[PDB]
Amino acid sequence: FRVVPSGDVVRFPNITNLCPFGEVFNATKFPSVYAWERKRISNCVADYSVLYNSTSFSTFKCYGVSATKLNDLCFSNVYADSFVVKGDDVRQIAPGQTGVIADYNYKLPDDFMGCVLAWNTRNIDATSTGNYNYKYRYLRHGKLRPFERDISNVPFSPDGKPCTPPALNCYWPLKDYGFYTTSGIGYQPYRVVVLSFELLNAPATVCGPKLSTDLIKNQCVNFNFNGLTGTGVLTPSSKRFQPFQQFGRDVSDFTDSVRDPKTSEILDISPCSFGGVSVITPGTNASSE
Amino acid sequence: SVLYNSTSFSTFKCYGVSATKLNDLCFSNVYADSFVVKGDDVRQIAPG
Amino acid sequence: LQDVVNQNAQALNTLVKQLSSNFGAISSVLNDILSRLDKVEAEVQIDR
Amino acid sequence: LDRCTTFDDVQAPNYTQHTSSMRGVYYPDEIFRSDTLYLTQDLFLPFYSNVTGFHTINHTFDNPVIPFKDGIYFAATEKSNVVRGWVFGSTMNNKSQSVIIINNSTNVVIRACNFELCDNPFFAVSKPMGTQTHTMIFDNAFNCTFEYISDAFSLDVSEKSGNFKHLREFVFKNKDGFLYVYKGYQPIDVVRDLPSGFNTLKPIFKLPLGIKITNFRAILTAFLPAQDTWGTSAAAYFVGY
Ligand SMILES: *[C@@H]1O[C@H](CO[C@@H]2O[C@@H](C)[C@@H](O)[C@@H](O)[C@@H]2O)[C@@H](O[C@@H]2O[C@H](CO)[C@@H](O[C@@H]3O[C@H](CO[C@H]4O[C@H](CO)[C@@H](O)[C@H](O)[C@@H]4O)[C@@H](O)[C@H](O)[C@@H]3O)[C@H](O)[C@H]2NC(C)=O)[C@H](O)[C@H]1NC(C)=O
Ligand SMILES: *[C@@H]1O[C@H](CO[C@@H]2O[C@@H](C)[C@@H](O)[C@@H](O)[C@@H]2O)[C@@H](O[C@@H]2O[C@H](CO)[C@@H](O[C@@H]3O[C@H](CO[C@H]4O[C@H](CO)[C@@H](O)[C@H](O)[C@@H]4O)[C@@H](O)[C@H](O)[C@@H]3O)[C@H](O)[C@H]2NC(C)=O)[C@H](O)[C@H]1NC(C)=O
Ligand SMILES: *[C@@H]1O[C@H](CO[C@@H]2O[C@@H](C)[C@@H](O)[C@@H](O)[C@@H]2O)[C@@H](O[C@@H]2O[C@H](CO)[C@@H](O[C@@H]3O[C@H](CO)[C@@H](O)[C@H](O)[C@@H]3O)[C@H](O)[C@H]2NC(C)=O)[C@H](O)[C@H]1NC(C)=O
Ligand SMILES: *[C@@H]1O[C@H](CO[C@@H]2O[C@@H](C)[C@@H](O)[C@@H](O)[C@@H]2O)[C@@H](O[C@@H]2O[C@H](CO)[C@@H](O[C@@H]3O[C@H](CO)[C@@H](O)[C@H](O)[C@@H]3O)[C@H](O)[C@H]2NC(C)=O)[C@H](O)[C@H]1NC(C)=O
Ligand SMILES: *[C@@H]1O[C@H](CO)[C@@H](O[C@@H]2O[C@H](CO)[C@@H](O[C@@H]3O[C@H](CO)[C@@H](O)[C@H](O)[C@@H]3O)[C@H](O)[C@H]2NC(C)=O)[C@H](O)[C@H]1NC(C)=O
Ligand SMILES: *[C@@H]1O[C@H](CO)[C@@H](O[C@@H]2O[C@H](CO)[C@@H](O[C@@H]3O[C@H](CO)[C@@H](O)[C@H](O)[C@@H]3O)[C@H](O)[C@H]2NC(C)=O)[C@H](O)[C@H]1NC(C)=O
Ligand SMILES: *[C@@H]1O[C@H](CO[C@@H]2O[C@@H](C)[C@@H](O)[C@@H](O)[C@@H]2O)[C@@H](O[C@@H]2O[C@H](CO)[C@@H](O)[C@H](O)[C@H]2NC(C)=O)[C@H](O)[C@H]1NC(C)=O
Ligand SMILES: *[C@@H]1O[C@H](CO[C@@H]2O[C@@H](C)[C@@H](O)[C@@H](O)[C@@H]2O)[C@@H](O[C@@H]2O[C@H](CO)[C@@H](O)[C@H](O)[C@H]2NC(C)=O)[C@H](O)[C@H]1NC(C)=O
Ligand SMILES: *[C@@H]1O[C@H](CO)[C@@H](O[C@@H]2O[C@H](CO)[C@@H](O)[C@H](O)[C@H]2NC(C)=O)[C@H](O)[C@H]1NC(C)=O
Ligand SMILES: *[C@@H]1O[C@H](CO)[C@@H](O[C@@H]2O[C@H](CO)[C@@H](O)[C@H](O)[C@H]2NC(C)=O)[C@H](O)[C@H]1NC(C)=O
Ligand SMILES: CCCCC/C=C\C/C=C\CCCCCCCC(=O)O
Ligand SMILES: *[C@@H]1O[C@H](CO)[C@@H](O)[C@H](O)[C@H]1NC(C)=O
Repeated sequence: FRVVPSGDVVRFPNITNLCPFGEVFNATKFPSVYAWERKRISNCVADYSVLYNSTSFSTFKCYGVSATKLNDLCFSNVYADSFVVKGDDVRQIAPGQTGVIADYNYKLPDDFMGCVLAWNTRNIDATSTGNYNYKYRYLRHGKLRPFERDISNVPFSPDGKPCTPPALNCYWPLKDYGFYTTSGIGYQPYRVVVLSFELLNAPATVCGPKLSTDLIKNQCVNFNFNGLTGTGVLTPSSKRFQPFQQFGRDVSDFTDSVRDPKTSEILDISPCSFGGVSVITPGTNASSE
Repeated sequence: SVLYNSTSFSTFKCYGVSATKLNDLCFSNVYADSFVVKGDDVRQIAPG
Repeated sequence: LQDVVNQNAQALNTLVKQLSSNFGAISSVLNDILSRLDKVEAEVQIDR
Repeated sequence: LDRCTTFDDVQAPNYTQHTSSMRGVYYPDEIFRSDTLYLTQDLFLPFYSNVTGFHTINHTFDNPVIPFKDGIYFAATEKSNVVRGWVFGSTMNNKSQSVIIINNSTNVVIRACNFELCDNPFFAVSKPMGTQTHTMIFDNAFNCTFEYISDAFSLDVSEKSGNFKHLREFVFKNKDGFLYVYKGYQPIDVVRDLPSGFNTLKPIFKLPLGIKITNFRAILTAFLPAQDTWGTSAAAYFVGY
């Protein structure tokens, strides 16, 4: 027996502030890649269309989610990583890459979930005489693990023993970018922001722009809870979730329980179709009843 | 890695092997082909 | 007779429990896949 | 003192051997489940594993540098709040970044910096007055990248007599630039051992430090009767891999 939904329910958390797009993408100063910086994002609305009037990105790529779904989701643990690299090095900020940047400065995990954005900043980061304030590491003993930082400055020796700079076979491990106004595109400065998050597994405080509706219970409806969409019937539940739990699953891995993001009440979710049906006929050429 | 101090590549793509495994392997019959093209033609050096 | 009854019940319950297998997809939950991915990308996982 | 200090005469530590017993289980994810069995592979403490025990009593003050390997289970049996926190790092000096996680009797403080760590970090408590006097964890700090301070509270620092009453259990993991911390608590009335039993731990911290962790050290409390004299009180803690 088949039942079709007759309602729509959208429940998102109470959020009023816009996400700090200006403070992140329009900051006055950016760090060096070897000392990349991490910031936490929470309790804001991710309405990125506001950037359409002021910003333009040469690189934008997402992993683990489709770019056309971003407006309908909520994001759990949102971090933004900022740094500056060379034009030729932007290709190295991606899973499964090799090179100096990917090996010794900044690495992404194999199962990365998030987005990478990069844009050219020759006007503000390059000078006619040359800007040398940005640096990167080019000598190290072993490669970096994902999302690992190394800001030490110790003389490097291939033998891997303590050293003194002026001595032979002794090198300072950091090197300077040289950014000139007349450089080719491959040697121009680029600002890079990497956003990382998790989806549909835990509480979230960062959500896209969507109108939240009222709760309909004891009825077959379409529902969207913090970006998880489905069809079913919602009923009050006797389960008791922990503060760090948002969803509940049964033995078949079907999401069967959910906490309401606005009232915090637990609700059970049940399918709409249920029941066996049989048809008895005397034969079509005898009758159509 | 000795190239990290002097060279910079705008295009680098590998087929049949992962870039992160290169340091662990040995290679059987190694040939290098060199030539010069236009900037717009670099995209044409790829299978298919 | 008890063995017959138990065998039938176990077969049905195993069928129900096998719904949590990934089968090489990113997830075994249809709603999660249809909430994260667009039609083209979701089709591959759903086919698996 | 206001600078790093080393206790004059301290007995060398001979680490004791014990076994865990179905200890160190934690919630693997954030999904709710009930009345079921769930099979999962993860970094766990195998049942009946060998664990190493360190003690503070008389002139014994055990706080060496212990390797981290792939994460640890850390248990503390105490009655007067002797163990106060940990320092995690790689070189344990100012040549690399380290993270300090402490409870200083008023707040919980987590700080990642280039610390000039003292080889003998401790809190100071006066036996007669029974109040916290000095903090001597580090001499200098710079290039700080992460900081967190909790809400204020009050902690009973005074010494106590009797049997160990509190067992506090922690699990520490390091993955993809995150330090995972799980916590659990249990009342006890043991004399001297690691109690046997079962108790699940809950997630309390996922710190985005992005540092390399290979060594760690415990931060203890010294009950000095007066200046130039140091006292230890009684407490124990155990480590497993
Ligand atoms: C999207 O952004 C545009 C452009 O914003 C401006 O330019 C960018 C680069 C930044 O510097 C911003 O700070 C600037 O505001 C916005 O349009 C502008 O809006 C402002 C504020 O209302 C307008 O400024 C007023 O415009 C009137 C006079 O305009 C006349 O003269 C100007 C030359 O000065 C000429 O460009 C314009 O066509 C008119 O002929 C008047 O009320 C007052 O004096 C003041 O100057 C400004 O004119 C707008 N510019 C344009 C090109 O329309 C949008 O508001 C913004 N959109 C959203 C949705 O936020
Ligand atoms: C990686 O490559 C760098 C740079 O190599 C130099 O530049 C490139 C473009 C080529 O032209 C190379 O041939 C050049 O050597 C190497 O660092 C350089 O090493 C050389 C050799 O030891 C250094 O030359 C010596 O440096 C001393 C004086 O330096 C002082 O003055 C210079 C003025 O330019 C200044 O840059 C520097 O900071 C000092 O103030 C002295 O012993 C002697 O006279 C001689 O000049 C040179 O200084 C180094 N350059 C830099 C920028 O550090 C690395 O050795 C190489 N690494 C590895 C691992 O091979
Ligand atoms: C980092 O910290 C060290 C001190 O740390 C100690 O030594 C390390 C090598 C490790 O073994 C650590 O575990 C250990 O705690 C600082 O070393 C400092 O060096 C300077 C000289 O470069 C010393 O200056 C001298 O200090 C005394 C002052 O009375 C006199 O000998 C001299 O007059 C002179 O001033 C300084 O004492 C020394 N500090 C010590 C030994 O504690 C190092 O400077 C520091 N680095 C940074 C960047 O802060
Ligand atoms: C437990 O630790 C807290 C937190 O203090 C932090 O950790 C300490 C170990 C030191 O490194 C502190 O610098 C660090 O902030 C202590 O409470 C905090 O104490 C600090 C001073 O140490 C207070 O900051 C000062 O406050 C006023 C201005 O507001 C001025 O005196 C100074 O300019 C300075 O800013 C701080 O407000 C206070 N609380 C918080 C929430 O930061 C606490 O005292 C300590 N307890 C014990 C028993 O040691
Ligand atoms: C980690 O800490 C170290 C040590 O404090 C920092 O290095 C120090 O950085 C300062 C600021 O750039 C340097 O001072 C500057 O040096 C030159 C002149 O010598 C010039 O740029 C400025 O006028 C200013 O004086 C300082 O020399 C340097 N110290 C050492 C020993 O190298 C380092 O920046 C910190 N790292 C991070 C990632 O924050
Ligand atoms: C429980 O017992 C096991 C052995 O049954 C202990 O593991 C052993 O720990 C020692 C000391 O760390 C290891 O030796 C050291 O290992 C590395 C090189 O592998 C390095 O630090 C030193 O050079 C030294 O060789 C030893 O390999 C290791 N054995 C095994 C089989 O893992 C374990 O530490 C004990 N548990 C506790 C909590 O002490
Ligand atoms: C999230 O917000 C809801 C709705 O708040 C009300 O409506 C908003 C549009 C705005 O006008 C608010 O000021 C209103 O209060 C909260 O639901 C209310 O909760 C209060 C708690 O005292 C209760 O008295 C009201 O009856 C609730 N309103 C409705 C319509 O049910 C909800 O508490 C907020 N959740 C969190 C976690 O803050
Ligand atoms: C690539 O070679 C050029 C020059 O070509 C020859 O090879 C050099 C290694 C060196 O022997 C040159 O004299 C040869 O002509 C190098 O560029 C020049 O290198 C010389 C070295 O003596 C130096 O004096 C010049 O200043 C360099 N000129 C420029 C414009 O950089 C270049 O360094 C070689 N690249 C590498 C990675 O070794
Ligand atoms: C980023 O912030 C800077 C600094 O506020 C903005 O630069 C201003 O640009 C306007 C014209 O658009 C000038 O009149 C101002 O003098 C500039 N500076 C300040 C301090 O007002 C810049 O527009 C911002 N970028 C975006 C995309 O919003
Ligand atoms: C720690 O110090 C205590 C005393 O404070 C020691 O206990 C005494 O030990 C001696 C020597 O064996 C006995 O003769 C006494 O009877 C003990 N006194 C008490 C009150 O028990 C203890 O041995 C020291 N060592 C340890 C490991 O605790
Ligand atoms: C002269 C050619 C030598 C033959 C090479 C042999 C086998 C193939 C394996 C590795 C080649 C690596 C190519 C250079 C990578 C530079 C990476 C970067 O700078 O981003
Ligand atoms: C070392 O072992 C002895 C017994 O062999 C024990 O009495 C002593 O307490 C141990 N060390 C310390 C520091 O307690």
